[PDB]
Amino acid sequence: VLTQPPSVSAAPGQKVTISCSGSSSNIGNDYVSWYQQLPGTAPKLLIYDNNKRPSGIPDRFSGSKSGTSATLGITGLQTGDEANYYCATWDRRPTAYVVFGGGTKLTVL
Amino acid sequence: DTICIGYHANNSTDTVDTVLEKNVTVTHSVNLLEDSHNGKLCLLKGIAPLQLGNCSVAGWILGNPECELLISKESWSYIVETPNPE
Amino acid sequence: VQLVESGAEVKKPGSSVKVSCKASGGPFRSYAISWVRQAPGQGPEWMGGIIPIFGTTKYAPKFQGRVTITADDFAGTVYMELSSLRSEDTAMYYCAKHMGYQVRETMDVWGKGTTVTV
Amino acid sequence: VQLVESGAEVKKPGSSVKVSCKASGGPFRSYAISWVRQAPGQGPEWMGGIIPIFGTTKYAPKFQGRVTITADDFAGTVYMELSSLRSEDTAMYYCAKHMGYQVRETMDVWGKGTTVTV
Amino acid sequence: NVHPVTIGECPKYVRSAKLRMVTGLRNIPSIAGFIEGGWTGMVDGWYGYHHQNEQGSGYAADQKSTQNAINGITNKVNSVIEKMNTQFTAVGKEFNKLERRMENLNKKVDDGFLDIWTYNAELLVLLENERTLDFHDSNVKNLYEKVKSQLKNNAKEIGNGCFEFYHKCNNECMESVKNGTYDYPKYS
Amino acid sequence: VDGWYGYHHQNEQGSGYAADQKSTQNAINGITNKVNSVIEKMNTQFTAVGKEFNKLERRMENLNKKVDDGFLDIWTYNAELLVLLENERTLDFHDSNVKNLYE
Ligand SMILES: *[C@@H]1O[C@H](CO)[C@@H](O)[C@H](O)[C@H]1NC(C)=O
Ligand SMILES: *[C@@H]1O[C@H](CO)[C@@H](O)[C@H](O)[C@H]1NC(C)=O
Ligand SMILES: *[C@@H]1O[C@H](CO)[C@@H](O)[C@H](O)[C@H]1NC(C)=O
Repeated sequence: VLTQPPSVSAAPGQKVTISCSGSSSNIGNDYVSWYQQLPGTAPKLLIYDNNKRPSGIPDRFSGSKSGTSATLGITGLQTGDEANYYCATWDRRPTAYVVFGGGTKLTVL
Repeated sequence: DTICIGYHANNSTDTVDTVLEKNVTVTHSVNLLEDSHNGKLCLLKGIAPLQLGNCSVAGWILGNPECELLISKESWSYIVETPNPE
Repeated sequence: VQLVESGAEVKKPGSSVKVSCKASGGPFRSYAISWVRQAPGQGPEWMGGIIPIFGTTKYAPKFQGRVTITADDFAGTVYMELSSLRSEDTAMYYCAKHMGYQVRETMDVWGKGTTVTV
Repeated sequence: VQLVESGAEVKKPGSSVKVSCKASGGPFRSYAISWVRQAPGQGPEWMGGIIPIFGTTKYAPKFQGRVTITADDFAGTVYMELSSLRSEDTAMYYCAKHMGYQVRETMDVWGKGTTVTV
Repeated sequence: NVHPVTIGECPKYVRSAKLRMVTGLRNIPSIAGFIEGGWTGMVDGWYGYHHQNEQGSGYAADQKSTQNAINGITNKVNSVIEKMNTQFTAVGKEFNKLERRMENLNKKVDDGFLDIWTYNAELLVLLENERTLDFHDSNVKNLYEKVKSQLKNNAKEIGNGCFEFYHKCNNECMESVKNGTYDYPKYS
Repeated sequence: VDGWYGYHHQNEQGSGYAADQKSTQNAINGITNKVNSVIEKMNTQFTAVGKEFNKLERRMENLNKKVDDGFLDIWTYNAELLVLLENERTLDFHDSNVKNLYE
């Protein structure tokens, strides 16, 4: 499984980094993707290929991965950037499957 | 120290036809023709048809004494007739 | 591309439920399709997916044995059947699409979702 | 592949006789066709053959000059004409097929045969 | 090919008994390359590699070319489906004894249209089946040439679709040759 | 003269022509299959004669003429297009066969 901090909070206009520490089987040998989920809506893809952004995603979202741990960074926080964030990867050893992270609540002040 | 280039194979037994060749086994294919039915008259989007039975169109529309049961039906999706009505 | 699920269902424990997802465009797709679920107050869980042309189906060890995924290509529909329902199966289900023909961790298009209550 | 000959003939010395062979399948063949004959109490004798597409015809030195082999492709028929009949021409005739487009010593399919009496 | 008379949303009626469209490759179950035959050990794609080095050997699939092949085949099948429209309600008529010419004309029209559509369907399927196989062969050849145009003199071509390296290279070299980014000067 | 593709050899004992029996056989097989398929896709015509109409039946006569003309146009187009399209593929096939033998 992928472990993330349960909750991180910061003031508007600041910079927030959300982590996630798996193992050598899930993150250490595969890519990581980052999804955002607003209340009442389906999850929305934010980052894929560990640094790439889909069309329509603002530049203030970024991602990286060092060794076993991946990080998602958000700058220029607004009131509308408060939602759930999930890290997902493609675990593959006994029987491969998609594994999502525990989730992290981003609260703004 | 060695590397080779190749393609896929399985144990499929489907065959296709070509202008230059016949009866060629392939790995994947699709069928574009349907040749099966259920053998019954069935509803058409929830509306039942009108069945005449012994009667023909003339007997149904004229009021043949043997076609009384058809009087009460006033809506249908299609009309079914018997090959040799009496 | 738009994915539309079926309606909501109310089932009894021990029964089975089948749901369908319809995708806009041509009947034949060049991308894989996966099923995800989420219980209230919890996170998403991946159930299984299906691959075009080849027709291979993959499932999760938690859901292996009870779930079955099929596809009908000339109508562009994907069906998922779940059996031996319990009280913990109450959740909202989504059908999601991948960019390629392989089942991976990146899904770019999701459906509205449908609720299954037991 | 089935080869069918024509009926039996009764001819007079000095006359000529034409026989036909019909082959089952598509009208156009990818194999050569040969004519063989056998007298009662004797062995087979090769007369001549014809080649597809190219249309080349080959004959035997004994029969060269008196025999003519032709083909009609859109009906799938092969004709053989023999002239200057004698008493020794009384024999049974077969049309045989080869595996390839060339006339060789190996024939794998034979016909029933037809008798020519003088 | 069930019945000419239909009511509702129905497929088009033809006189054919077989209409099958190929989407995959020729099935030739034959370690050597593509010149001998196909690999039953490669299951996740249509084209790929088999590598053998000091740390072991194994099969892998080229995810890049398979995607374009699938895109093209899916487009072709969708176009074929789209070019043919669905049949609507079409039932017969009735005539009395003094109306034989009209009946004969009706029958002639029906028979002619049926003949034309049967011919069209059969010809289309027959003609597309060959182009699909040519497409697959061209894809395999292009992959082989792309790999050959990356090793130059550092490898020997043994003529069966395989390359033997003059130098020794570990799994990283294999993963770089199957990547498109191979350092020729490094191993010169 | 005995084939479609072949070799010419020259060595100390002499020179001469020869034909490759192997590739010619596949070429002949393919061409024969193509011609047979073309023949089979077209069916034979059966009895078809005209009709007669009186002076107060001009619309039926015009409809009959329209049907006949339309079917004739469609079949002429089909035949000509089929022949034109197959003629190019045959020549490409022969060129590919020669190139494959050389390689
Ligand atoms: C053969 O095909 C069947 C499916 O029809 C299945 O047993 C398997 O995919 C294949 N098995 C072998 C041994 O090739
Ligand atoms: C129709 O005719 C048959 C005569 O065999 C009769 O038995 C039947 O009762 C009639 N009515 C229906 C509704 O079939
Ligand atoms: C393979 O290619 C990717 C991107 O093209 C690159 O990030 C990776 O380092 C390459 N691997 C090797 C072993 O060169």
